[PDB]
Amino acid sequence: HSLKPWNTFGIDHNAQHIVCAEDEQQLLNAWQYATAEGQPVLILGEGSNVLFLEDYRGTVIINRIKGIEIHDEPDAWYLHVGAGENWHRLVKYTLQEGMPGLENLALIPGCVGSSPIQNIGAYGVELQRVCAYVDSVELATGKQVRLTAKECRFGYRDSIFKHEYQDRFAIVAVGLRLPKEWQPVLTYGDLTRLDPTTVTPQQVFNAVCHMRTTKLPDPKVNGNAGSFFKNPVVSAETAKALLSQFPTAPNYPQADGSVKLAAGWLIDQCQLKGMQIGGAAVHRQQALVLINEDNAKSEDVVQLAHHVRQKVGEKFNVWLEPEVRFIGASGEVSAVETIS
Ligand SMILES: Cc1cc2nc3c(=O)[nH]c(=O)nc-3n(C[C@H](O)[C@H](O)[C@H](O)COP(=O)(O)OP(=O)(O)OC[C@H]3O[C@@H](n4cnc5c(N)ncnc54)[C@H](O)[C@@H]3O)c2cc1C
Ligand SMILES: CCC(O[C@H]1[C@H](O)[C@@H](CO)O[C@H](OP(=O)(O)OP(=O)(O)OC[C@H]2O[C@@H](n3ccc(=O)[nH]c3=O)[C@H](O)[C@@H]2O)[C@@H]1NC(C)=O)C(=O)O
Repeated sequence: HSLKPWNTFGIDHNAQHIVCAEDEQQLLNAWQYATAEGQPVLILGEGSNVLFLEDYRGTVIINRIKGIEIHDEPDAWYLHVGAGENWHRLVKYTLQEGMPGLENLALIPGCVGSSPIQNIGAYGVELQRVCAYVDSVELATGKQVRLTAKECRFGYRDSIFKHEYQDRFAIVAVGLRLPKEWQPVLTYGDLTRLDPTTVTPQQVFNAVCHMRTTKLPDPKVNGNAGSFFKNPVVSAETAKALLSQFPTAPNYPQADGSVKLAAGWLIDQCQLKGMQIGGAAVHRQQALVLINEDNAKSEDVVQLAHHVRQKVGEKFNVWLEPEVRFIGASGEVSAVETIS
């Protein structure tokens, strides 16, 4: 069975079984069944962060556990959201319902269960800010677990679910804490033009969606998995050196002296916008996004990434690391290794 509907990149590879789990017991059943048949199991929300490299030897579970629960506290609305829930429709609903605090993370694809995994962030906010806890099933034992946001170990596009807990657990629900006292995050890009007291949550939603819509490709049109590489963090010295010859480089300094750079700027600086390898290209309005321009095979996407990464590594000696998850036949492989 074909994985192509199940991943936003539009990559056509195959799995032994693909299965929609619409409740927790169901998911657990499908996992127990495939691992009892010696098969690997892959859980997916919408497949918007995965690149299939090969045909997959096991079972792919599509997490579709839905439902929202809202618990009132004097300080905050607490939401208990099913993993199979679509994140942008949750952002829309929460705002429609008078519970703001998710608008900066508007239009990010995927399911709510997947949002802790890579600490979803855009426009000044990461999921860690409104995340209370995450609920999982210990797939290997049925044991139901709850982690606090602290125990989640949130990082820039990181969490415990990319390490200790990865294939051991399946997320079934995420707990969100939205403060009743709304507080607008207007620190990023065109949001700094909005005033903190006149602005409604819906104008931030619109302001964010407009920046997104102007630069980012629709997977409906051309398949992609968003920002293919992470923004590089370099040493204080190396950032100063690159910024000596390249003064206008977007850079985001840390307290601890090190500097984050813009990976999309560095790719752009190598004149790779519009560059193609087979059906895969570097998107012209945002060079950090690789796309499925025409019936792209997974090897084309891997080669374009190897090409873009070598070019930036030769020009800037900054070596780019992918944010997309590389899935090979028996489970996830190392993406940098595959594009080296
Ligand atoms: C157009 C576009 C724009 C994007 N914009 C952003 C952005 O602004 N900011 C940002 O941070 N990201 C962004 N992304 C990346 C993407 O939306 C995130 O990585 C998102 O969290 C993935 O959601 P998903 O449900 O599609 O995960 P999937 O791709 O289905 O899975 C992701 C990984 O997590 C695992 N996982 C998925 N569901 C579960 C579960 N229930 N239990 C255990 N593991 C699970 C999978 O096995 C896999 O390793 C964008 C992507 C696209 C296509
Ligand atoms: C699809 C988006 C996405 O996540 C993205 C998020 O929405 C966005 C806003 O907060 O910031 C990241 O992109 P990015 O850092 O490129 O955001 P941008 O504001 O577009 O640009 C940063 C700097 O790069 C420059 N830039 C970017 C692309 C380009 O082709 N040319 C260029 O000059 C910009 O002008 C800017 O000064 C996210 N990425 C990471 C890896 O941290 C994802 O993870 O999938």
